[PDB]
Order: sequence, then structure tokens, then C-alpha cells
Amino acid sequence: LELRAAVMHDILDMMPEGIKQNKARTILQHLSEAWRCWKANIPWKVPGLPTPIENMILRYVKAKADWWTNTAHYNRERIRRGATVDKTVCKKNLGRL
Amino acid sequence: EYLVSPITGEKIPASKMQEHMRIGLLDPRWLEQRDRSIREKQSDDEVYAPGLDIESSLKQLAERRTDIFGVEETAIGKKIG
Amino acid sequence: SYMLPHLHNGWQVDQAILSEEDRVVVIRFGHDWDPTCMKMDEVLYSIAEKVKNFAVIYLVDITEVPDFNKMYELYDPCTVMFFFRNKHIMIDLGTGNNNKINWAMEDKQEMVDIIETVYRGARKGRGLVVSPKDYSTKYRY
Amino acid sequence: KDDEEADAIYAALDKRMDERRKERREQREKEEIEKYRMERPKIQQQFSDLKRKL
Amino acid sequence: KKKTIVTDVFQGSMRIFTKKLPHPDLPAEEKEQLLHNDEYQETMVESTFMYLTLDLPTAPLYKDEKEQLIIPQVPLFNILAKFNGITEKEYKTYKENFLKRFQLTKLPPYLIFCIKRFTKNNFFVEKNPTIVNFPITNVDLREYLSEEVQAVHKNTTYDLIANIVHDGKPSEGSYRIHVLHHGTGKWYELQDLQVTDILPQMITLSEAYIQIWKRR
RNA sequence: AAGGUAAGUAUCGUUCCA
Repeated sequence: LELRAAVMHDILDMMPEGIKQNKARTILQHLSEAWRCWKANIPWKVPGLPTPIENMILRYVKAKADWWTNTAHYNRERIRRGATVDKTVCKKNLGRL
Repeated sequence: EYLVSPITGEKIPASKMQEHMRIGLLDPRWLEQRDRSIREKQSDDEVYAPGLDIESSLKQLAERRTDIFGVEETAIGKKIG
Repeated sequence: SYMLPHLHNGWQVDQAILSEEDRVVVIRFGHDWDPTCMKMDEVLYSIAEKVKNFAVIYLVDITEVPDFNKMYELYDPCTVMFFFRNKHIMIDLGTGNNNKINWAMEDKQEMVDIIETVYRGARKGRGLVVSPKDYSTKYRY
Repeated sequence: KDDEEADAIYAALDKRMDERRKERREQREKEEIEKYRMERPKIQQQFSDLKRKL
Repeated sequence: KKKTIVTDVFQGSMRIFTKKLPHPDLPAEEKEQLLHNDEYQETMVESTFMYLTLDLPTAPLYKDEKEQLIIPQVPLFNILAKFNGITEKEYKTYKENFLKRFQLTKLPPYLIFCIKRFTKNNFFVEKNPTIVNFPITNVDLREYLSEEVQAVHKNTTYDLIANIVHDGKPSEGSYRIHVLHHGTGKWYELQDLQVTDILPQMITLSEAYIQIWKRR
């Protein structure tokens, strides 16, 4: 939540204050789509996206993917070592793995 | 060039008979689903905030979480330190 | 969190409870910057569209609206209150407190489960509904 | 206005009581987070340059 | 002994112009006044290097739409384009970013190119497996020096001598070495006792980590 | 110390408070 909030905060901050600010949900959907595409290992290349927006979204995806990998491996270590974990935690961890 | 409409039996231009057959058999009950879902979305009320509201809420959240935003770090709930 | 509609003063939340009759008003009292409140203010994001038919979600910052802290016991970091036709729908959890969900959960299906159960028990005309899951533990093992 | 004065007196007394190590503990935590901010930076300034490039 | 047997071989003089406080938290007018203050501008930061560092583009992180999992090949001159006034890298650190532009003012007899493959993320250290297309017997570096210094050097061409290639993850690695036997042109691959006269193409195909040159 | 409140509709008493 903090990383996505920071990315959206920066993008909306440098985005011009006009009526165009109606496009906040569009930016969030773009972020979610890029994250899904990385999760689904599918090529993601928006044609009309500006290169600075694309660069920032790539950096967001890379950072969240690094955290995703580390968290998945740490949770797996917790589970194999015998630590006490939740059922939904096991389900999400199995999906990530 | 004139042709004869297979459905109405009236002289028709030969250039239009293709889309004439496409559209003269337009299924009558299709009109409501064209004119029903659009009314539903016209009367539908939004679920998420307007974009300016997301912007303002993001500013307010940045005001507090200095562990992420700002340059002068402070407590989680504190405005500035 | 930031995506859901927000209420700024005391009148607005009372109106939002009153301005609806055919759904359930799910209000997340707390602080959207809280790690706890942000944990479930994204669950409430992921299901806001799904439960549009029978639920509307408003967010309230108790510091911005310091009018319901004393009456509804707003002192846990995060609180969820369900209202139906201007009537607080009590819900019986596994926890001792049966008026609120004062903890942020993780699964997007269970919250829709609870909201739909509240709606089902509120159409009948009850005041206390019973949750399907039991929260006297965490099922961790 | 005696109630407000009494409350202010007690609050000032309590605030005086925390001055036993306030100046040292706050400085220690200030120096302590700055060692943490090296290995683990902030997200916003991690996106500082791209935000500028926007 | 500012100049010893190893200093006058690999060390080279380097110029750095560094600007500070470009931070986005500053508004437009405040940053305009800051650059107007004449306190925060490019500075004389000439020093010495034992080896030139090479910063690579990040891994693609996405499959190419036509050929999935495409291998990222980048020409060497793109990397070496860092060392000129045209390009400037933001070595952000702590609170304020630092925009530095690099320049070469004394080419050492032998130029060492270290390659920043292994880097720590916010959470875990990874490697940057970006292949580089680099020649071995013809390269020109004259564009990276100021003309008031370019006249001194009549030899800006370097030939590869040794190459370092790493295997796998940082915690499980096995170095391999491509050595050039001078006089001949036999490039030999040594890992622990390996000896194999490779062709000048397997040097390009593999991902380099440390390169040794010779100005001749 | 808990995780053990069924939710309601009535007249009646009291009390602060407007």
C-alpha cells in the first residue's frame, strides 16, 4: 500500500492541475495492469504511454516485484521451519510460489 | 440500378441492398437492451471518489506518513518534526 | 484507501447513513494512514465494485470527525460499522465485541461474506446478525 | 478559567518530568533512524528523479 | 609515492561536475533561486581512478512482444557514453540527489573496466545479466576528452587483454577468465585449470564483468 | 481480565439537561 500510494502521489503531483485530474483512476488501473502483466509474465507495452510515465511504472513494478519475491521466500521459510501461519497466508504464498 | 426488397417488395437502390438486408431485419427486441443498459449506467452512481478527491486524500496521507513522503521524517501520525 | 469516498464533518456521515434505504452503509472509522486501517482499506477497495448492489462504503477520519468517538467507542485503531435504514446492525463475531470489526483482515471473500450476511439479516428486520466464521481464534496452527 | 489553568499546570509538570532523558532519547533516535535510512531509503526519494523527469 | 609501478599503469585523471539539491520537494521558484544562488552548481572535482566503472541498463523485466525472453544486448559505446559532458547520472544518496557528469583528462596506459552486475535492491541483492556487444581490437575514446587535453594523447585506441565472466547467483558463483596471449591471438578460457583457445566471438557472447585494455 | 450482550414493542418511576 505504501509503495503504490507513493507512486500514485508522485504521478498525480506532477500531473497538471487541470480538468485532466479526472484520470487518476486511469493511472491506478495502469499500475494494476502493469503489475498483473509482470505477475502473469506477459509482455506489457502500452503504445500511447509517455516514456516518463512508462519509466516510473516500470520502476514501481520492479520494486514491488522485488518485495514480492522476498516476501514470498520469507513466508515459505516461515512455513517450512514450522512457524505459525494462517490459511489465507498459505494460499497466497502458494500462489506466489 | 433498382432491385426488389425481399422483405417489403419495394424498389430499392442496388447500392444499399446489402446494408438494407443488414438493417431492415434489425431484431426488434435488440432495441431495449441497447436502450436499457445505457439507462442503467446513466442512472448509476459512482463508487470511487472523483480524481481531485484522490489527489486531496493522497496529500493528506502524505502529510502524516513521513516514513515514506516528505524529507523531514517524524512520527507516523505526527504532521511534521 | 484514498480511492473510496471520504466524509469530512459530522453532518456528512449522518446523511450518508440516512441517504440510503436499500443497501448497507459500511463505514471504516479510523485513520487512513494507520498501518492497520490501510491493511483493510485496500480490501474495501477490492470489493467496492462487487458489492455495489447491496453495499456502499464511506471512509471517516475520526480526527476530522470527532463526533462519534465517545458514543461508538472509537479508540481501537480501525473500526468497521454497518448501518441499515438508519439502524446500526449489530453483528456477532467470535470476539467479545459485537458492534464492530475492530481488526483489519486480509481475505477479500470473507468481507463480502460478512456484508452479504448483514444485508440478508437486515432485510428480514433483525438487529443482530450472526457471522458465518468464528473469530475466537485465528485458525493459524 | 481555573480548570484550564490547573490542566495546563499538570501538563507542564508532566512535560517537565519527561525532561530527564528527553533531549538525549530524541537525539539518539534521530541519529538511529539516519543509520537505517542508509540501507533502507525512503520510497518517495527512491522515485525522486523519475518524479522530476515527469 | 603518488606515482608507483601500478599507479602510472591503471590510474587516470578524471573530471566530475556535480550539482546538488535538484530534489523534487523544492518548488519551481525555489529551485530557480537555488540555482540562481550560485552556491549549488557544477564544481571542480578532478581526482584519480584506479578503474573505470560501467553502469548498465536495468534488465528488461518484461518479455518482448514478438520474441519472448529476449536477451538484452547493449553496445559498449552506450555504456562508455557516460564519460562525457553530454550525459549526467543522478547518484542520489540520503535526502538530496547528486547529479554528476564525468569526463576523462588522462588516459592510463591500460584501461580497466569494472562492470556493476551485482547490486542490492531495497530488499535483496540481484545481478544485472545484460549482455554487452564490445569489440576487442578497435575502439576510439577521443570523444570523451576535452580538446585542450586531446592534443596530448596520440593513442586513444585500446585492445582487450583479459575478460572476467561470472556464473549464476552471487552466493553461488564460478569465475571464468579470457586471457589473450600477446604476440599470438589465442584467447584462452581458464576457470580453475581449463585451457581452451576460443574464437573472438565467444568473448562477445558472454556477459563481461571486468575488462583489461591496452592503449598501445 | 476476557474470547459468555438475542435483538425488540410497551406503559411507569427518576434525574440531569434544552
